[PDB]
Amino acid sequence: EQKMLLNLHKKSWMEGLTLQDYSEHCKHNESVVKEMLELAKNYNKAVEEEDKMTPEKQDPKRHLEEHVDVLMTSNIVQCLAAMLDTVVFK
Amino acid sequence: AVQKVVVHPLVLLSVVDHFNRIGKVGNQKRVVGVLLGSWQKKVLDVSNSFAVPFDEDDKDDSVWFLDHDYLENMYGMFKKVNARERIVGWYHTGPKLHKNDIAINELMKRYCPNSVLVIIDVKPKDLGLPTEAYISVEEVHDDGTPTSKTFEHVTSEIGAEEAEEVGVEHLLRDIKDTTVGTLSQRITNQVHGLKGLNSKLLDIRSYLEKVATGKLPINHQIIYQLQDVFNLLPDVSLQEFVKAFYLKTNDQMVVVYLASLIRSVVALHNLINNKIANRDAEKKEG
Amino acid sequence: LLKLFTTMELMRWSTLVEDYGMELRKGSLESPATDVFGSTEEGEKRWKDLKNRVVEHNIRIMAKYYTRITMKRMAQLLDLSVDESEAFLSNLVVNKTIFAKVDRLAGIINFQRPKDPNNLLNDWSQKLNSLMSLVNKTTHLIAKEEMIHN
Amino acid sequence: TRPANHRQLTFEEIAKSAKITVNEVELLVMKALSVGLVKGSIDEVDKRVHMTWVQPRVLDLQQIKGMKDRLEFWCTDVKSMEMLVEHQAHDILT
Amino acid sequence: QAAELFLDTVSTFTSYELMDYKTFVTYTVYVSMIALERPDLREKVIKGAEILEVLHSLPAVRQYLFSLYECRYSVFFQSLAVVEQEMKKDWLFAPHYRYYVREMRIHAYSQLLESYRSLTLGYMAEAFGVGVEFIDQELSRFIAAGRLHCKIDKVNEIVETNRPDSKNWQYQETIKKGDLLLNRVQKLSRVINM
Amino acid sequence: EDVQALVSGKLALRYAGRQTEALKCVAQASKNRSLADFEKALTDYRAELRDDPIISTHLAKLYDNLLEQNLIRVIEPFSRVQIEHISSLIKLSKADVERKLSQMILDKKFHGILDQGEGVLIIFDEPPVDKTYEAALETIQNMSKVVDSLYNKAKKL
Repeated sequence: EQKMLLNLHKKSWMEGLTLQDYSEHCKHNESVVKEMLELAKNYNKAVEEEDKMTPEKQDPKRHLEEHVDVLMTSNIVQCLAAMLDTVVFK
Repeated sequence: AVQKVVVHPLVLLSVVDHFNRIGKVGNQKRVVGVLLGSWQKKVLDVSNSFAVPFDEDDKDDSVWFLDHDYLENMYGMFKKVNARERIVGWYHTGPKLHKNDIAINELMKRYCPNSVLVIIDVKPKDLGLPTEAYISVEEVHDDGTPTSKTFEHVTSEIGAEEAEEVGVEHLLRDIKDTTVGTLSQRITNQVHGLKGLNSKLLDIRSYLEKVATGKLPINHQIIYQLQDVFNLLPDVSLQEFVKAFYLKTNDQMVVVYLASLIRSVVALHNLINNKIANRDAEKKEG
Repeated sequence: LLKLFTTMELMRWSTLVEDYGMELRKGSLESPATDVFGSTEEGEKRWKDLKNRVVEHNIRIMAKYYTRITMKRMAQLLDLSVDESEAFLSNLVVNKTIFAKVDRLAGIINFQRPKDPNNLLNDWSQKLNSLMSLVNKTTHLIAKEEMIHN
Repeated sequence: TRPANHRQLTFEEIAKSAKITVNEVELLVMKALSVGLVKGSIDEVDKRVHMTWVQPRVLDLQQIKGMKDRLEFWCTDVKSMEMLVEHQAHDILT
Repeated sequence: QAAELFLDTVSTFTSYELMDYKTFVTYTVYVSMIALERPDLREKVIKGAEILEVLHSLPAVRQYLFSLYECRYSVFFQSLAVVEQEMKKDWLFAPHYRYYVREMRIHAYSQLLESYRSLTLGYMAEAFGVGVEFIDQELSRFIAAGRLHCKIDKVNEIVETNRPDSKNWQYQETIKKGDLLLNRVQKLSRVINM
Repeated sequence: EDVQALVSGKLALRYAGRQTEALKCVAQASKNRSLADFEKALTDYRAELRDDPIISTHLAKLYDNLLEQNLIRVIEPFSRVQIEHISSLIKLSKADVERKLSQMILDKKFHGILDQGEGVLIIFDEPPVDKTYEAALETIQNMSKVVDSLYNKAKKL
């Protein structure tokens, strides 16, 4: 029954080699880099209040972390899929 | 015709249970049961199935029990519990069709005008899509080849209603791999995609071997669709395509540059703070 | 004539005249012809408008099929001079009926719309995944064909 | 004849294949597109034509063997890439 | 910053104790042309009503401004050669005078080269009212200094622009700032193992 | 069209003369978009249209606007086109058309680029600036700022 049920969410090989959508991917990068800029703007303030008044996980640091993680993995996987498709498919 | 059939978890688990039930004592090449489903547009949705008393001769391929009255009253009672589900199609587990199967489909056509058969190879646990779907066809073939009572492939896929979806997910939870899987799952998915593409291309190789060598009849169809496939390859290295590819790849590279540089900056920021904190502790200890 | 204008293919205006002008403008007693294309000024103007419609359909066809063509080729196919062909193409493009660009220096007319890299590579990806789906469907039918021998 | 590897047809070879002058090749390709049996595109300033196909046709067993060879080259490349990626990405793949 | 400060107070200038209003507007138009790009020059100086109001009494600098804005380059050069004299006599503007006289030149060139991919040297020679050798030497110096995005084909005597496109300029700024940040990180590096 | 309808008005008829016919023919020039006849009207009526400051200023503005509109109308079917040809179509000399095109491109009101060495103007596709790179530059500059902030730190070691 295991991996008989799993075939339901099982990714297909064409789904694996699917190249997403370049216009949509560019829109995604466009939005995420802008969000990165707006996060770094207050990350600057957070590092400029390093003086340690009333020693206090909201906003800049981990949000920047998740943003860089998702952006980097999406861009890397899209480039790799595009490249693999370029060289293997002819 | 019928353009698609979607198969829910419940029928495939039911047929797995039926196969284990019969093979436990009466090990046989296949078991046969009846599916229940509904029609949207011209797509079919199948979520119910019950085992029916069935028997096949080993080699006579014309001798078979499928129980009429059992099928009828079992369907009646399944309608009593849930009346939406009407008889569509019949399932069997044999990895191969038989000369005897088209008679089974003709009997099932008495209960459904366009009854569709589904092969569910329970034993295989392999590359993908453990369900195959087939309809009955009888047409002149339009090319001078003799007509015959034939099975015709119809594309199939697995889809789940929400209750079946939570049910399947809960059981899969322990072995479940994450949906996002930032890098590991994506790279493994691409490698598995190359694996599947290689397997399909090797199957096409073996078919062409059998066709050229003559042990398999020329379908004329599909093989010319395969030739269309072969003419559909994009032929990269055409110059403007190369320019566009370089442009988009460079965009990805600058984006990943920004992400990596920010990662280095945050890494340094953690490092400096850790050094400051541990040095503060060391200075206070003295 | 109606089906010829319905055909998505060229017709030479000179050839069209040589084929059907006698029946069109003048005709005969058994095939009467109205004053739509008479020898008088209004009929002559309507005949010139017919020539304009012919070259319009020809430019439609070339835009449909050609990527780039020398204006000398367009002029030779429309039975006009390079000046007249350029003027008519400019008048038609300014009206934004179709897309066309004239590289007058290199002597070329480009009909294909410029393609941004995203659109080009999206077309590539669509071709690729269509090929992939076709391969999968082919394999399903392949197994079906092997599956007959049992 | 070709799996697109030389599908940019030159006018001369289609003209001599059709044993007709260079001036009729445009009409030939236009008729082919108009029937709906070819989806190529024509260039006239280089006289070469951008050819794409959508209409399949019959295969002889000769064509079957030719296809089997040209598909063998392709699947060999796929297997090459599969083991290459599996080798270079072993630690991440696992 | 001087141009923006002068522009902010052109209508509110009341510092008669320093110097008069017309001298202030002369300083303003002087600094604005060198400091501001053409759209800002149009919106904040060309359309600045009080500036034209006082320039109606001062045609000498009105010509110097409008010639640059209207691309009357020969008249612009004559007016710039004239204005260099007052720039030199100016008790405050003298120490930078050559620099100012230099900068406008490149700006002027940068304006004329804006609308052309390539052109004969004779065209700019006639436009600026100068000879081919003089302007050739001027572009030699300025391109050598990197102030202009063009190169000279002296065989045909044609200036040919090589201005980067939007994407290429973006990439060049990206890589340049990339090194200016990565060197800062590298110097910040070696905070490991003091 | 209203111009000819007002010169014939009951009150304006007593004032018919050079001044009225000057604006009549200027209006006629505007209707048929004839720059040559526009300048001819501006030339015959020197004392009627040039020395009148409001008339002169507005009419020069209108002539400039009409020249820009006609130039955009005629450049549209071209990607590369000789300046001589467009000068012939506009009936203005190349010495004037070239300066007008240079000023128009410089003001960014029209996308195109000249080359005198070939005597041509070129029409391009103006890619949409790609905000990704500007966001990239702002981000890296702000990371430079935070790097200076860490440089302010680490003096405490």
